[PDB]
Amino acid sequence: GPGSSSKAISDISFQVERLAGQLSAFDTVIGKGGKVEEKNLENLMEMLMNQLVKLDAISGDGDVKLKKKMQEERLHKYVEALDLLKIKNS
Repeated sequence: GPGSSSKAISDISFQVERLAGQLSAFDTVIGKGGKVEEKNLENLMEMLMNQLVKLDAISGDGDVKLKKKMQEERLHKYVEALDLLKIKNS
């Protein structure tokens, strides 16, 4: 139900910002001339996408979908940034 939905989205948001933290680290490393293992850029890609499917699987109406929305929208932004890091790195 509702509470169960607000909950699922909240857990994901929490994991998503932890994922953004790892992306930010890769971004700075690669941005400063350093190198990052390709498999790590790939492992991060699957984690972001994994959160995205988990999100979509969640159903809800009202604030519950407004939240999930900005969340998968944020995830889209991260996946696309990571696509550019992969190009810039390898």
